[PDB]
Amino acid sequence: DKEPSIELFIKAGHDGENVGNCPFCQRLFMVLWLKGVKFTVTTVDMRKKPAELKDLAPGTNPPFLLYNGTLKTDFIKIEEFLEQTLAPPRYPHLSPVNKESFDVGADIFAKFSAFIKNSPNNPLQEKNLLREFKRLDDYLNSPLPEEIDHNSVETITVSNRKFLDGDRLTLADCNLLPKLHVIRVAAKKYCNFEIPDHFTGVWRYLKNADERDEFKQTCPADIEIEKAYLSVAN
Repeated sequence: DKEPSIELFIKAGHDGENVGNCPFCQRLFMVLWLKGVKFTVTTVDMRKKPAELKDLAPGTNPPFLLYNGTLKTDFIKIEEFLEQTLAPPRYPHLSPVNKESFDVGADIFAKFSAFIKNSPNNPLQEKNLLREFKRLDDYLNSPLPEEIDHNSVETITVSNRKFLDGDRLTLADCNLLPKLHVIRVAAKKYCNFEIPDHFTGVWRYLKNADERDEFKQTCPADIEIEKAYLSVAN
């Protein structure tokens, strides 16, 4: 058939130049990249929305998708829609086969959000976050139901999967990786917190991510993330 005209709008951030901090905006950015379809990206300052954003602008939030002249909102509706409209024949299927891959990377941003919100509770929060990281690390270390090798007599079997679900990026990776980036930048900057290196699984996971352009090149500048979280430390 024919090619769709697709435009993705994401928060500009800071001076209206470069891309701003929005994990869900980067997540949609990665999804369209993995699909391989032809699309364009626009950095949009919130104060002066461009002409195309005139009619549907009450308080609508940064991730915007303009598809074939039709505006779309709610990035969750957008994610499945792109997966639905981009069919396996001509485009990949990024949905993960195991639901746990989605579930491990869910509350971690919430546990971080309470942590980075500067507050007296600290060590319980950091331990709360560290437990969430170990759950991610323990899940990443544990082999999936596709790679157990039941006959193996090896005492120790440690998974070597590059990413969350398989050896290919998935929607769970698009959700988790932008959130993980914000966690590292903001926490080290404002809370002097680093993911402990003894968390071999998640540290391995982050290393494979930076080796791929789809994640690293869609990341906002470090300064953009820090400035959004300067206020929350008040």
